[PDB]
Amino acid sequence: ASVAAYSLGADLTTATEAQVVAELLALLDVLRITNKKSGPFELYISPQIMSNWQKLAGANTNGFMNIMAAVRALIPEFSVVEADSALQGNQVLCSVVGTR
Amino acid sequence: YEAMRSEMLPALAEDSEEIEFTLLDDVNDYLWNGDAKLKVDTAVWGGLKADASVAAYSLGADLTTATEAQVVAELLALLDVLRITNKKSGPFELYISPQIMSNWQKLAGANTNGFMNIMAAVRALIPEFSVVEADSALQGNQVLCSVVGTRGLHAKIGMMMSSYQVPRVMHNDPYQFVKWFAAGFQSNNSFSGLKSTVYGS
Amino acid sequence: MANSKNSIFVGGAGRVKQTIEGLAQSAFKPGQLLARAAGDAIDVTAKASTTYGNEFLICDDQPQTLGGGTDVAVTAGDTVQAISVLPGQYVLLSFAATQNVTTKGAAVASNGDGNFKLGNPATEQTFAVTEEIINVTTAGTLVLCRAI
Amino acid sequence: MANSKNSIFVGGAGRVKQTIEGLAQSAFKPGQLLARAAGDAIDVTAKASTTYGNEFLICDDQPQTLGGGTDVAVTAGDTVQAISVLPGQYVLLSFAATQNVTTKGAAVASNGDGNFKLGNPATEQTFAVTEEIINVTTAGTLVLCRAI
Amino acid sequence: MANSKNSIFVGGAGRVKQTIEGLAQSAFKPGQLLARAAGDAIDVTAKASTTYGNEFLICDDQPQTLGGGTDVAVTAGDTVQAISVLPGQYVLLSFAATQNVTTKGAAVASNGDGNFKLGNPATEQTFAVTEEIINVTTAGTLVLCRAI
Amino acid sequence: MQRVDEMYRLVDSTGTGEDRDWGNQTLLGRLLSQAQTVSIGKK
Repeated sequence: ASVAAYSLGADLTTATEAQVVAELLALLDVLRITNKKSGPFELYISPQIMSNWQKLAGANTNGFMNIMAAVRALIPEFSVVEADSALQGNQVLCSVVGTR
Repeated sequence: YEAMRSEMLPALAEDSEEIEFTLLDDVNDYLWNGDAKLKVDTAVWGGLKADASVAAYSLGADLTTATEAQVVAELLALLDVLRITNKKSGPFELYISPQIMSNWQKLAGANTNGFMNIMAAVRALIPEFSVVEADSALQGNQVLCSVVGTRGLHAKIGMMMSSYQVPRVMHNDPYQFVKWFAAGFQSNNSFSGLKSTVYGS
Repeated sequence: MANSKNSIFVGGAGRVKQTIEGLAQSAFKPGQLLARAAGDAIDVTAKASTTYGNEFLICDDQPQTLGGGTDVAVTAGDTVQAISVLPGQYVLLSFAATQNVTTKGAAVASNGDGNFKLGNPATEQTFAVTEEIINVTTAGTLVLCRAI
Repeated sequence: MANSKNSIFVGGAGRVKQTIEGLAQSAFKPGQLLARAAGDAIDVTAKASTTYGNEFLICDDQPQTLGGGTDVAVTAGDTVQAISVLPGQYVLLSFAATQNVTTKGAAVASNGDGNFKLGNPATEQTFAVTEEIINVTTAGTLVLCRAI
Repeated sequence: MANSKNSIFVGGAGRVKQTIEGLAQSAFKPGQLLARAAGDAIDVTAKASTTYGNEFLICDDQPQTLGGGTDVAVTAGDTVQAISVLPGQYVLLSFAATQNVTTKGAAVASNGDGNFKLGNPATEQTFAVTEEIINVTTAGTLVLCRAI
Repeated sequence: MQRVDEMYRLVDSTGTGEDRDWGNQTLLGRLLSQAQTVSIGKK
């Protein structure tokens, strides 16, 4: 009951490169808007998700870019984006670390 | 308070900074909703969303669910109640609901040179907007565009925010402190009725 | 005139007044009985004389820098600065016509028109107590009274 | 006696009293109910017990440098320094005979002779509220009461 | 909530309160009407609504360093710090259910259960006067009122 | 230095405060920084 529960709408294992950032900001806005917290938030993802985020983006044709490298340039308040094996499937977790 | 001088718990500096915040949030509510109490001759204020000195413009498309194309098609129809039917000029300034600054950070879909968001697309196509920011007083589908400065929306401070302590006479007089403040707001007009602020829906 | 009556709150040199702001509805004269209504507007009372529980709320004179005196009526539809009277203060009331004040200490009731009168203190609410021996004949004269 | 009763106004360490001067008509004792009359003279009230609208006006003890105490009667035909009691102060009243004060907080009415009594607060004006549990038998004893 | 209601005595920046200590008999909530009884104990009033002469005695919130707030009930059989209300102060009362406050300035009577209500000021003692336009439905809500 | 019925715990209070909002007073922070100061009494 000390953890904010937020239900995802789109499956992050089969979605494109546009529905990821459109449903990653809807997760971060349960910390900036309806809970008033600040500071550099962090994101931890299942390895089955991060393997999906290495495909070709498609929405950028100037070279070849990853969906992983899409969210690094769009949302820079994510200080550390890495993976964790404790999640299996379509589930993520974003929070603050430190004494606050 | 003599006991909490022994536990060293502050309990005053944690309340001198909790009125000084709350003072500047019922000044802010007077600007955004207005009071019908305070009228001298005809100088009511009414609020930034109900005044007769503020141009009312109804939005057609919901800016929380629309695409990228319907945003700029219905943001220029808001700005043209300041350049066309009200003849105002100068750098305009726009203030954004927090749900709308969310949706203006998604993927563009039009650019393919790299990755860019909607907020960097609006700030490069319509260079009249000098400053785009957010403001928590807009909760849903509502925006506001206007001019700031002495020619537009401006404020006049009567007395700056000051604080003092009611002095203690006896030995058991309770501790008391008072903070007070005085200022007023006005949006610029002209004699036919040409306004300088637009409140969206 | 040795008894200058150009301030409606003359009640001691250390006692400050309690002010109730609000909007106007009519153009009343300072020193009359008021009653707050719906919204945030004040006007004359227009209640019965034999009704208790009313608050001692008189109309203060307006500021000097707004065209205010002890005989200048207020402007309608604006902010009227009033006075709630604590027990133990002297204030200048405004009596009705055809009544003489003989003894210092009679009971001061309230007439239905917004003025005061000397009534029997058994069927009406006693607001104040007389403090000046004068005889009035024109309705709207200022008589000193202590609010206890 | 741990409760020394040699000052009729004992009502706080920061509250000053309100004084009503005037002339005498009789020789009353300090702590009795007064009523101002025609001219500028004060005496005992001699009104009915069931009459409202009376002002709380008790007789202060005279100064020490004029032969004044809490039992020395005043000299007739002179300046009697009295006290108008604001609500929220403690004063030493003077009760009548054959009544005991059991609970702190009963209603204090006014007898017709210038003394006080415990009456039913439905047909008489309530002046004060008891603040001391004692039993009196001789008319003219000082009992502490709060004026609210 | 712009109207924070976490202190039961909000009545000016220069007016101090008058405190009546005493013992408890029950566990009442702060902001209810009290009445002192035999011995030196305080509890809820439980008198009739149509009885005059009662003292304005409400229950102050307990200190912060004893587990006290505006909703924490008092502990029975202990020292309850209360408030005697002078006329001309604002205090947070506690109303009963199913009554709406429309106009600033209505009469505040006393219900028999220790809460307050809007009654007709012709058969009950008027304690205070409303100062906030809200509608209450649950018994035990704090409404700002001026004690005159 | 503590009641022995309650020794299992520790107290490290220090408040830590409360933070306001996203975009709380952005407009009013710009108006009150460009404001003209007049004398008090001028209503």
